Amino acid sequence: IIGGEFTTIENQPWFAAIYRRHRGGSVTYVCGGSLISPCWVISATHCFIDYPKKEDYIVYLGRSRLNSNTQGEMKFEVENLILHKDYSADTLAHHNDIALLKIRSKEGRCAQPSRTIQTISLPSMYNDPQFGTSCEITGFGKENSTDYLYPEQLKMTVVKLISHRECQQPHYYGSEVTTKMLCAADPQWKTDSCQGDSGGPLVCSLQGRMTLTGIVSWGRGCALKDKPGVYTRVSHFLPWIRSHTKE
Repeated sequence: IIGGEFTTIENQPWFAAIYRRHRGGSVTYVCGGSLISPCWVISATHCFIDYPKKEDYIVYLGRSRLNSNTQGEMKFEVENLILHKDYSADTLAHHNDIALLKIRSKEGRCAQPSRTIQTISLPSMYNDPQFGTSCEITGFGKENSTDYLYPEQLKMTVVKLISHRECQQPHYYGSEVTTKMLCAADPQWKTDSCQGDSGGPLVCSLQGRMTLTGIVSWGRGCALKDKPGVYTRVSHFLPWIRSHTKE
């Protein structure tokens, strides 16, 4: 997250921290994710497409810090890694960038709700906030494009939803952005998500209720003028989510 303010996992109880195991013992941060139910973590396919290997992943819930423990955090293994079969990556755009991680503790349990671990509501069929609505994004992504390391503390910022018409303008993204995607940036281009934030949540208050409206997917640079962050439009993938989460 470029700019924005440092936060805790009490303010973003649905945020999951996904890490990948390595040969030797080194664990590195992969992507963010969201807890949509106690045995499911949504996230983006581009995060795992190169290493489809569920045993290599570790998911943390209730964790505020990158490389250190948080009282009340819970560690989970990945029981099932579901990637979207129609996923593809173009010059900049990532299509059908959505994934599901069935989680389970070493005891075989799923997440246990607490003040630091809570689920986020999914949207209704084709029901998104009006364009111009303020929404929040959270993540352990880069603070600056020139950084090679990620911040140690979780961050968050507020961005505004941008219409498909504006985002489809030539100076923006043109025809690269589709209706299955959502743009969203700061009117001053000062804050935005960045590398490392992928898979994280784009949360919008929809009728008094926190809803998971988008998933951090792609963008040209970070906080660049006329180059909004692009998110996977969650409301357009409800049938896919429901079918893979049943049994």
